[PDB]
Amino acid sequence: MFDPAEKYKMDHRRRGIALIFNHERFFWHLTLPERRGTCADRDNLTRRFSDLGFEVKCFNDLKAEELLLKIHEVSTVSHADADCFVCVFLSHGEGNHIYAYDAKIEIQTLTGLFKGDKCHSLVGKPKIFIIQACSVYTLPAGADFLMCYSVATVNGSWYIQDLCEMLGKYGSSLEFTELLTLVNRKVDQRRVIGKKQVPCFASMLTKKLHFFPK
Amino acid sequence: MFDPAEKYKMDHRRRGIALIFNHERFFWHLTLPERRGTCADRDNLTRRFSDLGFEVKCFNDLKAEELLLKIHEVSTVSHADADCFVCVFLSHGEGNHIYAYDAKIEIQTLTGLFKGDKCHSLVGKPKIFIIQACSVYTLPAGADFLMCYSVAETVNGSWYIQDLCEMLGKYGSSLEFTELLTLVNRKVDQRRVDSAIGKKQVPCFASMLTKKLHFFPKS
Repeated sequence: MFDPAEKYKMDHRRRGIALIFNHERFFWHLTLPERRGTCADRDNLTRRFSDLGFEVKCFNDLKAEELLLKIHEVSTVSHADADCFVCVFLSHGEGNHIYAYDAKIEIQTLTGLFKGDKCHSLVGKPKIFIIQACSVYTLPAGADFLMCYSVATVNGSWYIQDLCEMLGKYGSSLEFTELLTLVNRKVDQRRVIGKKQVPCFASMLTKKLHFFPK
Repeated sequence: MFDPAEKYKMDHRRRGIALIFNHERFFWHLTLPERRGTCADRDNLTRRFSDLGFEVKCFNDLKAEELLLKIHEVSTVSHADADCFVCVFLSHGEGNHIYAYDAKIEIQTLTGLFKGDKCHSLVGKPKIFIIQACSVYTLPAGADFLMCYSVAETVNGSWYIQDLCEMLGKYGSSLEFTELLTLVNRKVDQRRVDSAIGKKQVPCFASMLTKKLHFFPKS
């Protein structure tokens, strides 16, 4: 017995936490340019994920310690009565690293916290990570992981604007990878096509993912 | 005007070439173990992609030169009357490298040949690469690229290919391709009974696709 149309069980009490790390300015000695319009991206995502029923928790220009303290805190909270988990990073990113205010951090250090072993209450539930960071990327940490990459302007970046537009229009009906595929096309249209690098998503998901209204 | 249900145009004369590089034995001084049952995987994929209408071209234990000559040859052929392109690598793989018989080759060197600039007759058409090679992977080369990874952790073949081919045989001619690939992720996840599932690394796919992809029978 095997069902091709089988969806994730999305009928828990809460949808889950939408965690957002927004980085605009950086420690001087890192020599990293200010990221104009990330607050626009952050507000845009908050809006969209809230209408999808997420509990959006925002954090601005956190230092490496404070960031690590918060994700671990979130990973050790009970998600038993939650559908899924969403984490977003809006910063600079070199290779397999994301940048905090003062230093860089390996992505798999962050995503590894939500693996089946460490985060039991999220086993079998979608774990979505969105990485908006300027050809390398780190492979999803395990089953039911979904990595979304921007693969990189005062109103925000193309990826987030186009993601949020689709999230706002189709988020509560379409299958999530369908919607993400649509973003790939929207960003491809900006080139005024289908010749250069667009946004990307790596899926270790095992079922269909929908965000039908609760 | 924007269509969420829009599919790739899959009504060209031919489906396209399914290119398979099967590596079983390796040059001695590479110190790489023989890959038992890759010929089983190779035969399995040939079977499946043929029923899907692909022109399957197989190459066994090719050396770095011969491999590079063939992919370039395939990339410079006209795909104007083709739906899409499929390339499969069955070998050992360290980081962003795949192994030929004698040496390793960067994946993006291979996939870069089918980018919009170099391969004009495949612009806007799906370019599917399947990598069966023992957490790093190289990002898809551009729009309409789809990378499929085994993420390996057995004489009839490997779990990934068996499970992929089973799904290809059962749902290949009807389901959307990423749907089907998602199903493979679940099938490989079930294998862990030696028990709790959905805890460890499963197979993966990175999609730069821009439309829905179906392999409906050509009539």
